Amino acid sequence: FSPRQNAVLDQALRLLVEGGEKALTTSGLARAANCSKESLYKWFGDRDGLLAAMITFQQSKVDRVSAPQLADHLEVFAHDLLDVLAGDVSLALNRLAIGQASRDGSKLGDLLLERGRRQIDRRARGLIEAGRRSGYLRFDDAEEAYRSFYGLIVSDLHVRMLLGEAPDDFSARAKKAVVAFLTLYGTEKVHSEL
Amino acid sequence: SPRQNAVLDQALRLLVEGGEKALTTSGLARAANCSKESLYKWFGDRDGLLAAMITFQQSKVRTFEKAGDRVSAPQLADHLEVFAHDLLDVLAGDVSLALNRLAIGQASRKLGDLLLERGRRQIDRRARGLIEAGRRSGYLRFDDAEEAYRSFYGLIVSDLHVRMLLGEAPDKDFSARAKKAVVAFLTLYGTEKVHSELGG
Repeated sequence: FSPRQNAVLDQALRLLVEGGEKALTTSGLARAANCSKESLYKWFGDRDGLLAAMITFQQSKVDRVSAPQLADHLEVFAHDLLDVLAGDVSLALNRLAIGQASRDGSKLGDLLLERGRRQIDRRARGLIEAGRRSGYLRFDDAEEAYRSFYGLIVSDLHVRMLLGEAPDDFSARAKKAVVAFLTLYGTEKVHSEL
Repeated sequence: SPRQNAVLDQALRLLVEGGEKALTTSGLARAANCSKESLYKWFGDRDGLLAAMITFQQSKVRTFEKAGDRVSAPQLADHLEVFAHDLLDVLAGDVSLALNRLAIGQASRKLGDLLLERGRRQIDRRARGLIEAGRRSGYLRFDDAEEAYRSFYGLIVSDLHVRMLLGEAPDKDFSARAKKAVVAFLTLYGTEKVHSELGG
């Protein structure tokens, strides 16, 4: 997107964080962003295209290592992840998609399951593969290793925050999760080097 | 009460089927054959109705078995797998998902605290009971018991509860997931005794 297209998506996000779903309309967006209803329609298409673009916009903001670098990158990842999940945009997008879901989900729900954490997940994959390549980590399947790491870092905190609980010291948490993750997937080489 | 329960069953039903949107004072008047002003003297207001739905459901949940003072290593391992699978199954329940969805949509400016404070108490007491039994028996070591449960929970569930809440149907492999989460949990907190005993 352009810097101006970017400005508009930022308005759309802000509308949703501030005034919920009621506020997120084409007209409210046209008014908030001082953009013709008409340009919104050609830039993003329908309501679904806008929601999609909003999610990719919010994505925009997201070889070999030593053992200390690995541990440290992994800790930075976990801290950044928690910061994202605790953030008001992420909480608002997920609350909207979840709040409106039935047994059958919702369209916004589809979009977040598809693209809502793409750049985070890619960063995790990259880091975990480098760790494996450098002989520091051993696992049969990178998806499974990442599933474990995510669970260790987050546990039930995302749901709890979605329900209105004020977050947990993310730095301490990121530390603890990386120690557990290296116990499960860490190689003799990573432990003897650290 | 007899009538109040039948009504709340309709409200739970509407919620699973159409989400928060479908749970309207008139929708529920239609579904359960009651008055809209009858709904008022039963449950106070809209916000009180939502709470009675949450506490009505919380009433019908599976009561878990008091974890025995002491266990063998195979008993411990077995109990922990059954627990993990029970957890997944409770999270994947249609009513539980629908109530969580409802409470999540409200949370962005009291319903959340009800699930937060009371929603998982029986599950949580089960897990701590088990983890305590494992510790007592010399099979688990940890600095902090709640942190051990924290790790176990994240290992069993990872992001699956959030995905399901968003509308993703679960994979039908809870059994395999529970086994995997128990292997990981025992690596983290298992003592030499638990491993050499499970190793016959």
